[PDB]
Amino acid sequence: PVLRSVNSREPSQVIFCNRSPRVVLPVWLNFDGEPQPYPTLPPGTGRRIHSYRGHLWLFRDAGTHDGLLVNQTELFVPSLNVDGQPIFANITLPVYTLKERCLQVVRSLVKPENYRRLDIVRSLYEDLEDHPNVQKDLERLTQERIAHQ
Amino acid sequence: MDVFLMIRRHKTTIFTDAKESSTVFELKRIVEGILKRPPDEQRLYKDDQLLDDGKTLGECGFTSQTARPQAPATVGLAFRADDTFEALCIEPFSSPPELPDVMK
Amino acid sequence: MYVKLISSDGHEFIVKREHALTSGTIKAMLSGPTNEVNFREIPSHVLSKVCMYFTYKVRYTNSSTEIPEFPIAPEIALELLMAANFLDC
Amino acid sequence: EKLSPNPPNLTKKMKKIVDAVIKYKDSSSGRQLSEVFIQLPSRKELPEYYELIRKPVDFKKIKERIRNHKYRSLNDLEKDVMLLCQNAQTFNLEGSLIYEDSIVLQSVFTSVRQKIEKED
Ligand SMILES: Cc1ncsc1-c1ccc([C@H](C)NC(=O)[C@@H]2C[C@@H](O)CN2C(=O)[C@@H](c2cc(O[C@@H](C)CN3CC[C@@H](N4CCN5c6cc(-c7ccccc7O)nnc6NC[C@H]5C4)C3)no2)C(C)C)cc1
Ligand SMILES: [Cl-]
Repeated sequence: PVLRSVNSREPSQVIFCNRSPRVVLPVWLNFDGEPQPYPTLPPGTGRRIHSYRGHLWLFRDAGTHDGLLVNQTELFVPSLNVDGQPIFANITLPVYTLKERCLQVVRSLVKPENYRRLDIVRSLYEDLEDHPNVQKDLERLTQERIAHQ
Repeated sequence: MDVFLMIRRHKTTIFTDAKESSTVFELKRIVEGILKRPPDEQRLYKDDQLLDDGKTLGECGFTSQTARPQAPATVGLAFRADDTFEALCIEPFSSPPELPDVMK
Repeated sequence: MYVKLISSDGHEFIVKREHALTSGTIKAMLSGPTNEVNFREIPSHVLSKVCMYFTYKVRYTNSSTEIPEFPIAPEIALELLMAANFLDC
Repeated sequence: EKLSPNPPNLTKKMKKIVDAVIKYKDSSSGRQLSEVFIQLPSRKELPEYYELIRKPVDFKKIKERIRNHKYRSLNDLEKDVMLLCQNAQTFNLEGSLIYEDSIVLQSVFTSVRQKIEKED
């Protein structure tokens, strides 16, 4: 099972608009489903970029690869532009769970080597070491999108 | 324009939102439904300033930008016991421990 | 309708039932083990932040509004994690 | 450019083999596997290809070499076809669609060459 860009050959102009407080990494899923990193967007920035109909994008925190949303969902697929308007890709923070947000902050303050020196239940060591990761999310998203044909 | 508040008396803290258009009196009514003390037995404060019943929260200096869900604005609450109101008292939250070694 | 969450240091936090039911743990504590819950191991500097998280969650879930970062001071981050793990939220 | 003509049956076998290889379709999806290999991308489009692959070749070039009698045997042809597939395998990752297509095309060439040599 593979989530991947379609080689439509049909240009599509997109605005990547960063409406999050994070440095945003655009991630392009190539024709074999392999994630490819694109130049980053500082918070409060947008860029007009050239893509293709049926190409697949996701967006992460450039530093941690924490998940971000695009037009309120995890995946962005440009369609055909109408009347010379680019498609807007609005990149926003999810509402993280409190636990995930706490894991982000602790991960930001503590080296992976030192996770196990923290005074917490063992199951939280495992939660810390389960780092946000694009490949692991693609496996989940691939399963989710079966139903979306 | 919603403002997000903590109404605080002693060791009591109420989390609620109100409209910037809503009044101090309407807030006392919210407090009355929760803590079973009528508005005439309450004083509400923004910092050290006693708030007037007829004032909107907007006019008291609460704004959506300074009263956020993740960072609510504090309203102090003092009750009338018998003849007179207590001195406004808000007990502080506990202190966090020293940053552990691995977090510095 | 409001529920009361009480810290280990005896601070009483009154929040909307709806906000508190953000936690599956609190949902269960309310349905057996009044409209009040004691946390013997969650101090007021942690539980106040949990209540603020409930407010934030309910406000920004399914909202088009730009979502701000939920802020956590380094000094509370370990205890807040332990509370979030227990409360499952 | 154009070398002295091969005997007609040799040329006919070379054309029948490369034709069958080009036409070959995935049995289940019906996708013609050769499509990407017909013409090399531009130096412009894929400059890394030319820095990484010393002797580029595509099916359009292979047909040109049949027509112009650059191959003097099925072995000469086979070497160019295996070089095309080996180049695809050098440039692309094991498990990529183009890598795996090139593996299948090697074994299609071999199978077709055997079927066509047998044919008297
Ligand atoms: C500034 C900024 N800030 C924040 S973000 C950002 C930004 C945003 C965008 C860009 C730039 C301008 N835009 C992009 O990068 C966009 C984005 C996303 O949509 C992908 N994409 C692209 O451009 C890909 C792309 C190109 C393409 O064109 C097809 C019509 C056709 N191509 C498909 C893949 C090729 N294949 C050609 C044979 N090739 C092989 C051939 C052989 C071979 C052949 C014959 C014989 C023997 C052989 O071995 N072998 N191997 C091959 N391997 C690969 C294959 C590739 C043709 N469609 O999408 C680009 C990146 C690929 C910039 C900044
Ligand atoms: Cl990546």
